[PDB]
Formats: sequence, C-alpha cells, structure tokens
Amino acid sequence: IQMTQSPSSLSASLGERVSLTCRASQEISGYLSWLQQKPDGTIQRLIYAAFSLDSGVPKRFSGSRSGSDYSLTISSLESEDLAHYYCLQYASYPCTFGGGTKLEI
Amino acid sequence: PHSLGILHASYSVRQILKDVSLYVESGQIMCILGSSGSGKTTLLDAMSGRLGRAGTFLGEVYVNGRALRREQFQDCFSYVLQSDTLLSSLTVRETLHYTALLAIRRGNPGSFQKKVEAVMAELSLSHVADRLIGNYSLGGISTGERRRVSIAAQLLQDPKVMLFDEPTTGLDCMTANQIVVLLVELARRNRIVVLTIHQPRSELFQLFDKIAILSFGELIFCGTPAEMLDFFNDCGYPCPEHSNPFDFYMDLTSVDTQSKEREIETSKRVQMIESAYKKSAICHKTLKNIERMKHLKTLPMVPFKTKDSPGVFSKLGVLLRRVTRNLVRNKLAVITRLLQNLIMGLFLLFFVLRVRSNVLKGAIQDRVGLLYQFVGATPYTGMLNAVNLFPVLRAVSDQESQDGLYQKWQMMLAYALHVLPFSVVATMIFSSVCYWTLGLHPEVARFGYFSAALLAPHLIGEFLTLVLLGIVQNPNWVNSVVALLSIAGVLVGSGFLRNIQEMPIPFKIISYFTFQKYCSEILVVNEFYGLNFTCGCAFTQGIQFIEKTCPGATSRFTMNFLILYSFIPALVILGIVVFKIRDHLIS
Amino acid sequence: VKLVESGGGLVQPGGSLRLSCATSGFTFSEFFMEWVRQPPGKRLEWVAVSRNEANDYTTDYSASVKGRFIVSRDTSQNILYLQMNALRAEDTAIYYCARDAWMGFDYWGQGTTV
Amino acid sequence: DRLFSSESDNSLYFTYSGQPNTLEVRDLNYQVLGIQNLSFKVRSGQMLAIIGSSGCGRASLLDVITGRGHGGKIKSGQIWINGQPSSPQLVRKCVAHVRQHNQLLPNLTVRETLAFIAQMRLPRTFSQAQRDKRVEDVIAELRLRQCADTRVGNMYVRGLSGGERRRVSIGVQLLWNPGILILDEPTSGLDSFTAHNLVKTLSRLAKGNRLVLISLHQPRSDIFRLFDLVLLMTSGTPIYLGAAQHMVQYFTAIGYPCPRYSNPADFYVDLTSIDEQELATREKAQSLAALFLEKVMPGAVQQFTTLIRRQISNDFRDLPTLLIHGAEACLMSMTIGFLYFGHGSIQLSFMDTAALLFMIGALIPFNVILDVISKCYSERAMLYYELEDGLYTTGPYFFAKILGELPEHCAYIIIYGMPTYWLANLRPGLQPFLLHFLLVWLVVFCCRIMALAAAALLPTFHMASFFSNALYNSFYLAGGFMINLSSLWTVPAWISKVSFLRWCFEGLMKIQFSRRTYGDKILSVMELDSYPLYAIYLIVIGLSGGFMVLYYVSLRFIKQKP
Repeated sequence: IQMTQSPSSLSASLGERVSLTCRASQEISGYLSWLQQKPDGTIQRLIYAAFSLDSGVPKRFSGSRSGSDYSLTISSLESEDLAHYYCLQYASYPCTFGGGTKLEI
Repeated sequence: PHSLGILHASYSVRQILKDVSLYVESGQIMCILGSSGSGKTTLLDAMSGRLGRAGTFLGEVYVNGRALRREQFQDCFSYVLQSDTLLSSLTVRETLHYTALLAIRRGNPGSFQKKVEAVMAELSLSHVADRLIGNYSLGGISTGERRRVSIAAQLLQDPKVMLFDEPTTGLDCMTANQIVVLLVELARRNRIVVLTIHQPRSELFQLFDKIAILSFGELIFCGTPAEMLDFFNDCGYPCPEHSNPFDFYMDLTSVDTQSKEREIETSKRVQMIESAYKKSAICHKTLKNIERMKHLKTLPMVPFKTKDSPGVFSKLGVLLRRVTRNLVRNKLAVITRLLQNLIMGLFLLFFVLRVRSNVLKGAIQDRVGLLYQFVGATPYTGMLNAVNLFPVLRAVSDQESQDGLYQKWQMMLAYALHVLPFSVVATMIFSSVCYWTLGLHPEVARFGYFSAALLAPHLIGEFLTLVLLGIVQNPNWVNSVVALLSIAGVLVGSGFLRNIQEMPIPFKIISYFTFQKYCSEILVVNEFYGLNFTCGCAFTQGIQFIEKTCPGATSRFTMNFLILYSFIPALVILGIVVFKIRDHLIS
Repeated sequence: VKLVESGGGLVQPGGSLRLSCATSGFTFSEFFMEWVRQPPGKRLEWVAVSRNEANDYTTDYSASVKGRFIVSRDTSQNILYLQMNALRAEDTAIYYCARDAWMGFDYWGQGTTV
Repeated sequence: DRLFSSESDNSLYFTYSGQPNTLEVRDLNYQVLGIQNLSFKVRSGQMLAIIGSSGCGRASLLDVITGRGHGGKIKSGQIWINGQPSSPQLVRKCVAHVRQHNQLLPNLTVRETLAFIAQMRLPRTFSQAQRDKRVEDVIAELRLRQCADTRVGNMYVRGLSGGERRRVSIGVQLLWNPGILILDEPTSGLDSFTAHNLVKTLSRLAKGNRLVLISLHQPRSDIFRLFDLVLLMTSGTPIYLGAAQHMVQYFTAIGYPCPRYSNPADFYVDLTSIDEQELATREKAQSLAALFLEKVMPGAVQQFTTLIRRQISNDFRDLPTLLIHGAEACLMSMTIGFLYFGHGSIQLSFMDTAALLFMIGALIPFNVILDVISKCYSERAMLYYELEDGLYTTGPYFFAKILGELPEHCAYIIIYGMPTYWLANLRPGLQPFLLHFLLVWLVVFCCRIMALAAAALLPTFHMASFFSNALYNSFYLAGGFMINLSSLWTVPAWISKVSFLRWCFEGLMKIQFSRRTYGDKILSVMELDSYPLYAIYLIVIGLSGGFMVLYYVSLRFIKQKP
C-alpha cells in the first residue's frame, strides 16, 4: 500500500487553517496515523486511527475522512508548528509511510 | 478408429474461451481440470452444441476428418448432466424402455427389450432392473446406481462421443472411483469420453490417457500424464513426493484473487507456463495430428445417433403413459389429488354443517359464504397440486429436451391429459360427499351443474399455475402469485361482496376477464332459483336476490357455462407458448 | 515512556555496528520493539521488529535487510540491540526506535546518525 | 509451500493468558459410525486435525466431544477437560465451537457485530475502552483490518469474501478469549489459497497457547502438510494418532508404504475404507486399529438493549425487504380503496361496507403470516446457535424481538391504513378514524404474535406455515360475516370467541354503524351488539397476551433446531 501525501510543501501564516491530504492505494478502514518530526529530530505521534488524539496533544489538531482521502486539519497555527508530517497505515503488512509534508510558517 | 478434433475454439458472448485446441481418439478418455472461472462447462456446452445460441462460437470441430457444422453437434455428441433428474416412482427397466421408445422407433417391443437388457448388462444394472428408483436416503437405489441409470439412458441412443459434466461431484470417494473406472471401461470399449472433474483423487492420475487444464478459457496443458510430469519438471516445478500431483498442478496454474500483487504474480506464472507449453512439442504434435486427420480421407463416416425421433403423437402418447405410471405408483400423490377438495369440504362442513332455508338470519349469508369459499378454494387446491407434482416433471422435461427426445409443450400437454381425469374424479367425489350433506337445493340436475361449475375453476387454476411454473422457476413465488390472483379474482369478479352493478368502470372491465364472475353467476342461478325464503327479511324469494346480484344471469346461464369451459383451451395454448419461450430463455 | 537511541558513528562499508535503544517508563516484556530508519532525502522506512514475550522474542526483518541485520533485546536491562552487518553501502539513515507498529507508531525516540 | 502468499505477518496480537488447557478422552465408545475405543490427549499449543470419517451420522465427532449430538447419547467412556469431567457448564465456559454454517447478519459491518458480540460476552466490569481494545485485538489477530468497515453480507449481497466471513465467525467465537477452540470444516467451500491462509491462521492461533481442533473430511496436500497433530478415523475407529509428517513413516514401518505421487491422507483413507467384501475390509481396519493400540454479567437489561439495537440496525438497513413490504401494503391499500370507492354518485350500501370492513380485517393476515414466518425461519438457526453458546437465556430476547419488530409493524400499519379510510369514504371524523387505526394495529399485532408462536412451536417451515394457514382459516370461517356467527353449535362458537378476526369485524361494525345509520337497530338485527367497544379492545389485548405467553413458553421449552 503506497501512501501519497499532498502537498509536498506548504507555507502559511500564524492563525491560518492548514489541511494536509493523504491518500491510500487500498482500503485501510480508518487505520491511519499522523507523525510530527520536529526539526530537532524527535518525532511524536499526534493523531492515531485518523480520528482520535494522543495524550498531551493540543485540541487544534483534528482528523477527517472524505471517501478515500484522509485530511489532517490544523486550526490556529502557532510558531511550534514548523515540522514535518508523515501519514502512515498499519492495517496491512508491511506498515508503509507517506511522502511527507514540510510545514513552514 | 474415431477421432475428435477441436481447433482454435473461442466463445466470446466476455471471451470465455481463448484458442482451445484438443484432440481425442477412440479408446482414450480425456479429463479436464480448472478453477471456478476456468470455463470448462462452457467448453462442454459448445462441444455438445447447446449454449451456442447465446453467444457466437468460433473454431472448427473435426470428427473423423469431416467438419461438423453448428447443427450437427446434438446429433453426434452426447451430454450427461450433473443434476440427475429421474422419476422416483419408476423402475430402471421401465425408464430405459420409455427412453428407447422416445429415442428409437423400430417396431415390436422385443428389439427394445433386447436393447435395454444389453445396455443394462453393459453397465451391470441387472440386479436393480426391477427396483424403484426412489431416494437414496429413503430406501431406493444409491447415487452411483442413479448415475449408472443416467449413463444407460444416454447410451441407449448408441453414441460414440460422450461428454460428462462433473460426474464425480456430490458422491463419496468409493462411488466416484467406481464411476471413474466405469467411464474408463466405456472409453476403452471403442468410444470417446471427455469428462470434467472438480478435484480428483490421487489414484485417478494414472487412469486417464489425456489430462487438460483450463484457466480463464486458456489451454494451459493437454497431453499424457507421463508427458505432463515431464513438461512440469522441465518447466522448473518438480512435483514433490506425496503431494497429489492433481492438486499441485491445479494450484500451480491458478489465480489467487486475494490481493493486488498475488493476483499479478499468479497471472504472470500462468502466462509463463502457457508460453512454455505453446513452444513445446506436445502442442505441435497435436496440431500435426489434427492436420493429418483433416486431410487423410481414410477414416470411416461420422458416427451419428441410431435413429431420429418418432412422430409427435407417438411421443405424446409415450409421455402420457409415462406420467400416468409415475402418478399411479405414488400413493401420496394420488391421495392428495383425490382428497384435497374432500378435506376442504369437510373443513367447511365442520363450520356450516347446514343451511337454515326457513329462517332469514343467515340463510343467504351461509349460501354466499359457501359459494365464495368454494370459488376461492378450488383454484387454490389446483395450484397446490400443480406446485407439488409438476416441478419434478418440469425438471425432467428440461433435462431430456436438450437431447432431442421430445419438446416441453408435449410434456405439458401430457400432464394436462393425465391430470384431467384425476381432477374430475376428485371434484365428483367431493361434490357427492358435500353437496348432499349441506342440503343445498337437493336435486340431480342442480347436483350435476354444481359439480361442473366447481370442476371447471379447478382445472382453470391448475392450468394457470402450470403456465406460471413454466414461466417462473421458483415454486414458492408461483404459489404466492397464484394465491394473490385467486384472491383478487374471487374478490372483484364475484358479485357476492361488491355488487358489480355499482363497482367502478376499470374493475367492471377487469371482472369480465375473470372466471370467478361466471362461476358466481352460475352458482347463484343454480342455487337461488327454485327455493323460497321466510323470515318467520329484505327479500322473500330467491329470484329477487338473483336480480339483485346478477340480473341477466338466468338467461345467460348456458353462455356462462360455455365461457367457463372455453377458458380451459386458451390456458393450454398460452402454456404451450410459454414453454416454447422457456425452451429458448434458458439455453 | 522514554526512548533513547545510541551507537551512531563513522563506519566503513562492509563493517559492523550495534545500536542501543534504552527503554524506560513501561514494561519491556509486553510491548513490541521496532526499528525505523530515515534516509537523508527519502521517507520513513521500517527496518525490523522484535516481538514481545508472547511470541518467544521472535524477530522479523524487511525485504531489504533480511539476512544482514540482527535485532535482539536484553530483558535484564530493558535495552534493545540492533546488530548491523555489511552497512554503509546504502543503509545510512537516522534510525529511530519505535514501540508499537500495529497499534500506531507512538512514543518515538531521538534517532542517531549511522 | 512456495506457491502461496508469503508476505504476511507472523506476529501474535491476541494470545491466551492463563493456565494451559487440556483435553483427554479415554476409551470413548459412541452408539448410533460406531466409534470404538477412541482415546487421545492434546494440550495447549497443538493443532489436532481429525481426518477421515470424522462423523457418526448427523453429528460429527467434535459435537460428541463437546457433549452435543442429534443422534444417540448413550456413552461408554470418559471425557476430561482441564482435569475435570465433562459437563455442559464446563464446555460452555471453556470450550468454543465454530460451526460449519455461519450465523452473521448481512446488514451489519464487521466492527459492529464484533462490538455487539463483545458487549454480550464480556462482563459488566469491563469499561467501553477495554471492549474496544479487545475488538481491535481480535481484528488485528485475524488480519481483518482492511475489511473492518465493509459489510459481512451473505449471498445475493455484496458483503465480503468467504474466507473473510469465516474469519469474522472465528473472531466472534474468539472474542471472550477461549482456552479451547473447535471448528467443524473451516475450509469448506473456500478457494485453495484461501483454505491455505485459513489453515495458517488457525495454526498461528493454536501457537498462542491455545488448543485448536479441526475436522476435515478430504484435506488437500498443502493443508495436510501444515498439520501439527493428525487423527485418522475410519468408520469410527482410530487408525493413527500423532504427527502428520510421521504418518508415512509409521505406515511404512507397519508394512504399508505410500506410493510416489499420491496424497498420504487420501491413500490411507481409501486403503481401509469400508466397502462378502464388507467383512473382508472390516478386519483390515480392525487389524490396524489393534496394531496402533499395542504400540502406544452483564445482565438482562444490557443484553436486551444490545439485542434490540442489533435488530434495529439490521432491519433499518435492509432496503429491498422494506421496499417489497411497502409495495405490497400500498398495492393492497389501493386495491381495497378503488374496489370499494365510495366517492361519486352511487354511495356504498350496508352490505358493501360490511364486506369492505371484513376484507380490511381478514386480508392482511395472509401476508403478515408469510412475512413473519419467513423472517423467523431465516434466523432460527442463528438464534439456536446463540442460545446454545450461552449469551442470553431467551428471557430478554422475547422483548427484544417484540420491540424490534414493533416499529416496522407500526409503519406497515400506517401504510396499510392511510389510503384506505379516505378512499372508501367511511365515517368522517378523527375519533372513529383513530379507533379504526388502533383496532387494526392491535389485530395485526395479535396475528404477528400468533405467527411468531407458530414459527417457534414447529421446527419445519412447511409444517409451521400449514399450521398457521389452518389457524387463519379457522379464524376466518369463525368470523361474523361468513357463517352469520349464529349457526355455530359448540366448537365454532368457542372458536369465534377466541377469533381476533371476528372481534375486529365486530369492532369495525360498532365503530362505523353506531348512531350513523341512514341507530343501534342495524346491530340489533345482527349479532354484533353483545359486547361494547372497550370490551372488544380488552379481549383483543388478552388474546395478544395469551399468544405472547405461548410464544415465550415455546421459546423457553422447545428447542429451535434448524
């Protein structure tokens, strides 16, 4: 299963509503995760199962699904959002990742 | 010796067969394996010449050097189905004699009996020659014996090229092995046998002379089992020890439709095996043998069947005698046929039990209720009988009409002819038991008129249910539709509960095409004519109620009887047409 | 939960290296242990997996490192080990230490440059 | 082994945590084929595959081991489960059974039915998060994550594949974490690759500290190659018991070599298969049999809520059935309205209105009986299996079925009664219309309950339909419109006294003809003035309650065998 993430790069201002699109080649039935790789190197999971949120994650991150397109919506973007985002699937072996999206303020 | 040759066979109407090339000779038996969507049944139907009307079939079929056309397939190729639809209340000898009479026409029954005895001795059926078929679980003959009887009935026409559609599916291991050995012997007795097996055993590998594998209509391999092992070892897939080479070579040439990559891998492997087979010497030798047989002109003439079908009247009489013997030998069938109306009348008598013709509280009410119940129950009983006894004969006719024995409309006509007297006797005894006990205008002429007016709708409903069974496969749907139609007819056409002189125009027009209206008019004229009423009270006589329900029915009594009795042949003709469409909408 | 990666450095092609993943804050004997690498200009790629005690500590590798990489775990100190052989050809990455893959990649580590 | 799919995950996500379960059978001798001196012992972590004649008629060997059985019951041996004697409570608490025929609702998805089974299986102490985690673990263990949202529809419905249906059934039977798993013909009707994948999944499940028993009549070569332990059964007696790979070496050591290019299972089955020839082949199987021996929570309210929710979710998603029901109801209503059309120059007479009311009362029970019997017999087997599994004690199931069928019944009543009272130009007003609607609703509900009771009382579909039609005809003839309700001596009078059709006709007559005659004289000349309207309503309610009691007793005492 190939995970195509769009767009490859995104630039927005503080407070803008950012939405990242991830498409799966097959049906994962909502088994999708969103990773945030900070510029320092430490990665942290923000949204699992494409709908729920992890502990300590701000409520600004939300996950939605429209047909076969999963969307990660970030409202009220702050300065701590400059990082890379990778969508992955864990419904079929092996677990594949996405192309990635560099979100810069 | 004979030889069958298939060259570049293809069946599109979505490309079910792609370049099928087979070549069988006399004394050899060829087995064909494949997956669910392999298309071996389509190949067998194209060889037998049955499914050729649905879609175009390319390629040539050479037999003994002569190319058979699209119409000579049913005259040289025999086809044994898998349903195995046989009459339970019939012996093996009688069934084979009826089959020989429907197929061959020679003369005195001595030659037919000799042929039946020889065919039974060929398949070792003499020990069950005088036994009813019945059911294998109810004490009759086993499934293998039923398959042997079917093979005997197919061999009665003396074929030379036989086709079998999964003869081992549905049986146990020992019976399947016995059937395989029997087919091998039949092929070795100067004949050609081409059968298909879903999943053979391990001991059936060295018994066949040629083994074919089909995958989505593409011929993967066709040759000797030893040559099969040699080719599969040269291709780089040696058969492991204790691996059932049949299942191994079936899984090696299969398509795994589970994921998006395994399917592509299996398709690539199948294509590689097919390309390696097309370049092998086995296919080249097969093509060379086909081309040599095509341009040899030394083999004998094409072996056709033994004789043509006899006249239509002879076949109709044979089918009538067959269905009569099948009905008489089944006690339950005739018991229900003769007692359904009797139980219905007894159930009505348990409630009514009398008509008080000297009180005006429920006299007209009881009479109207009894007439309504009769008119609504007689077609129901006819439909019950039809749904209970026809589907087996319908399946037998559908199985035996594709071989060129007879037509389905002849079977329907024979069924009608054999159902006429039993229904007549049932209605007569029911009326003799219930008409006099209820005390409904005791008289002989009224008794006969009531008997006729209750016998006609029974036959009408039975023939309507016959038509619907000929046009609809599911018997429960036919039952429900006939029940709804009978309810609607007895509710609209009958002037008991609607007063037709007041109903709207569309319903008034619909009521003219229903037999319930004429039945109710006849019953009213026969009942409320020669008796008076007393309340001790709208009315005082019966003529007033007659004029209220149906005014001009007294002068049209005979016309209503004529229409009721003429409604029968129209339904028979409609059923003939329905069957002449059914024999075209299935194949 | 806390993951600390170590053991990265400069190695020659065809040599041998061993990475160390320290675990703290959770039971090391009931959760999986996964190695995820990241090329300098590509996406994330799962490398190997070391199952829990219920699977008898069995291991599994991807189709690209099957035969050259050996992953193991020490239950006495709760430290994951990844023995890499015939490396530096194209396996230079930022290898990370993950906890669970079937239940979503959660609680990632810091990663080290190999 | 290289021709099948190999890019799978060999991880175990849902294992059995606890003491290893055992199963020891000692000299089992079944009677009415002919099991003689059966003895084996398996532990957790082994997969026992019973090949050959694994049946004794209508019941398989695993049904005898679990204590079930359709045929005989007289035993002659002992069965030890986890060191304890066999008992229905023990086999219900520890042993899980996966039948050959699946019992899954087509209108439900995998996740929904798995959550329902987990809620009906797990105790009330487990929170919702624990149930969700258990469902996710069951889904991940059987690799059902790519189809967790697709429906599990049966034939004539899209649904999913057959192997996925078998996996969903295994997950349903595995949600409560059983110690011993038992499946009857799991690879029946599946593809070769699908059967191989299912056998691999069952082996992985058995490897996770579990005991899995499999019955297979004719196993293939690739399926027999994956067997851990095998038990050859021919005509009830055991021939071999041990490793599958060592069967050939054992038969060769006892003087029966397997030929090259021949499956071992089929060869050893047809070598000792029972056929003057029957006695010759019987001693051969007896010789090998003797040779083998010498060498060796949550509660009633929660269950009711879960059942009614599952029934509502399954019924409100079946669009074709609801469409056919609405079409039949609309057709009947239009026919009744246009046949007795009262608007125009000629108005309806007295007898015409009486016949109209009688038809309105007595025409719907036919279709009602048909639909209810069909719906009951389409899930009788599932209900029997769920009752034998031990989820609910058929107490709350009655109320669940009633309150799940009530909305569809009310919608059908609305559709059948709306275009019927206005087209016939009956008594105008709101109170008479509401009374007619309520009476029709109560009568159709009573008929529905009678149909449910007749379906639960008789095991045969045709026999139940015949009994329902007989009762319907007895209630139809007993009505006050056909036989005048006065020409009844002793039996038809008492039949009419308990006939809901007669009470419906009398109620409709008293509603339409009271003080609206063109007076009470029209009912005084008839026999429909001896019971007031509220008395008729109370009698209908009492008949409904009696039919409900009969249906409950039949559900509690009579087994709903398929």
